[PDB]
Amino acid sequence: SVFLVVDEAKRKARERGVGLIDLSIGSTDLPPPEAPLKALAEALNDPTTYGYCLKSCTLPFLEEAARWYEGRYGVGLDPRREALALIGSQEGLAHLLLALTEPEDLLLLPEVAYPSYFGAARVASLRTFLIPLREDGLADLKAVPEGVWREAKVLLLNYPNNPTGAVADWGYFEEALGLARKHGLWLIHDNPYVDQVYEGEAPSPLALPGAKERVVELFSLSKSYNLAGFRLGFALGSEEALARLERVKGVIDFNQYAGVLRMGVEALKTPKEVVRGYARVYRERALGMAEALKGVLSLLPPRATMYLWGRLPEGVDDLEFGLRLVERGVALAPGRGFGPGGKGFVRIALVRPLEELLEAAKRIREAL
Amino acid sequence: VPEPSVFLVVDEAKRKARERGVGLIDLSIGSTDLPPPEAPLKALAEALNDPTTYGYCLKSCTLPFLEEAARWYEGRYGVGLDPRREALALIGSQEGLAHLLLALTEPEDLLLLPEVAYPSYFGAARVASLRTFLIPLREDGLADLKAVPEGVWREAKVLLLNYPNNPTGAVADWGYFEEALGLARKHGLWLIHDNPYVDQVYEGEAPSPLALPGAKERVVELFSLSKSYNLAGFRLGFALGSEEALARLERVKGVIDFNQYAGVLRMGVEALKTPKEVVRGYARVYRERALGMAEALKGVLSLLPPRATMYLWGRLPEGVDDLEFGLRLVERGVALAPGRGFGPGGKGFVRIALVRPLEELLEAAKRIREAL
Repeated sequence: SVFLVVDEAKRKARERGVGLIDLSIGSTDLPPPEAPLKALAEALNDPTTYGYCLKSCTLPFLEEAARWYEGRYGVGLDPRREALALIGSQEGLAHLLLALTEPEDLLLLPEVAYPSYFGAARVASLRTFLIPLREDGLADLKAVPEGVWREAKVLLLNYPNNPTGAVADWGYFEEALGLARKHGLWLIHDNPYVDQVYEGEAPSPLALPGAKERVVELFSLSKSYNLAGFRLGFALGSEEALARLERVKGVIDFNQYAGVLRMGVEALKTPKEVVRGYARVYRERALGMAEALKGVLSLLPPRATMYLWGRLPEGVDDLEFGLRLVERGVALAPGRGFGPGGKGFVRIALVRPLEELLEAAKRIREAL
Repeated sequence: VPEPSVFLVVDEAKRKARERGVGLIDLSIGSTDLPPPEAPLKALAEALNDPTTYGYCLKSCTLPFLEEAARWYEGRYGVGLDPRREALALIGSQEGLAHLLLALTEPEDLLLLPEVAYPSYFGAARVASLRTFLIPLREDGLADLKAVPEGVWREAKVLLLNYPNNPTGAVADWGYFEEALGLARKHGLWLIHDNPYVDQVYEGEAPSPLALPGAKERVVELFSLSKSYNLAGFRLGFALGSEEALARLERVKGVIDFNQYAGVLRMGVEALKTPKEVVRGYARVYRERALGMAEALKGVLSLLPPRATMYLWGRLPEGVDDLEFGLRLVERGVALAPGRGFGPGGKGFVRIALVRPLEELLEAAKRIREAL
């Protein structure tokens, strides 16, 4: 890694007593609603939950998930065919890649993406083509040559995005689905930050006409409800794709603890006002700190997620700078670690009170 | 990989007897009827009140558990393991096996495992795009390491074993493992030993190939809290051994998961501290069930002397097919697992899961006798 370094070089600066504001890890400071915790607790009192929670055991959760999805996109899904419980979405992603491919098949993904995407790709022994990004932060789907589309077997995307925090419009997704249909590709959309848009709703490529033919969308309880440690997510979409995922996860796991599935059910019933609150916090943080960084970092307008993506001044190297910045009291994630397209950017995780972020922005300014 | 029809046919049949409301004694699934100790549950419950547990439980967060794990192992085999280098938390062992295979191999590498094994082993091998060589069993139920031809040894990359064994219920001794480790070393292979039923031997203690000289170089052993503590649903286990191997496994799990919930790891630390009297008590229950039912099956099924696990592995009378008998038996009120479901060497065999009280197992034995 590169985060290995910075991680060390931070645990070092800490030892040495340097007061360091850590904004390099997207681990929220916000609490989860209580109801799901109470449900998990009550579950511990029921001994029927001590054995493996098999498929049928996950229905109630998948049913609620189906209702959740339909409740915001108007498209119905059959819980027993187009939904699968995930022990966290990262798990579904990696396993979905194994399920839908064969060694040496070609995968298409952005040149800037969640680090483990490239990893999951190597785990499935897949060749990859990295899609350059548009100036607005989305992968330039038109930058893919005809030959690559013909070779491709899977297209992976994620918006709202990590690390860019970029938002995609329905139009972007229509383009992606269209190309996917046109070239006979599976389209995996990882959507963990669905509930973290600042203004409006997050489009869903699974909500488009005919999506159920090649689209699987990954959702998680981690970001939406701050229950990341409980490891629960859900895959919705193409029954064909899901059946293959289910087969793979079948020889690998037995799902999460029944108690957590029940917590999953309560989680989905969390008042929308609460889920919206979390997003409002990030909106306030993103905007406050962005104004304090103007002239320092070249930031795209903040619209979603816990991340700020900023381009360093000409010349400046993100790894060196990150390190130099650590010694100064602020930990950042070098863009570099999100892919080659990241070289020259830093990612800031708005996981601390506005005050701290304003202070952290003060230092970053000094550091340049 | 076994034909999924084998268990589809049985499930379907059980599904029906249920609807038609028939008295059915289900001994086809190895999930215990025994409760877990209370302490682990309380530990987990208590962690729910701790806000700091709500986030990801990364490597550091798993230390206490691995530390206790290393201690648990040292306390058994008088061999020390560095918790920070030779142990890795697992979200249940199943998960560990599959990902370990991936970490230690490349598509088309050759894997050696018994012609009779836990179904997911073959499946895991497929997920890894691995070729396989199924080792035939000896009369005592252990894989016949002497039947592996030199040429097969030369191209192999991994050897997979499981003792106490599912579905045979066979136990290996130190000699067998010393033999296995020698071959693996001589042919430069990794040696993976899945040991979910370690605490289920009826008399004494189960060996550990990791406990032998030179093991730390090529052995990874997998343990789980599922069978020993009846906590299958909480998904927690641990890998021990080769630092080189585990670093590979750690790298794979790193791009796939974030370990289990911190609260469960604390549940783990507590589970390992369970008085050994309780754990042996569990094995005691299976021993009583295994010997009683086996007495009742004498003449009907030719059983290997029961020595460990919640499993009984009987050979059907010459001429009767296991899947056919299996379906026929469900209609009579007893569900078994057709040997064929565990691989080719399972033809003509049936596995019985001792997961119901002895009186029920006795009734079941009576029906198995009448159906034959």
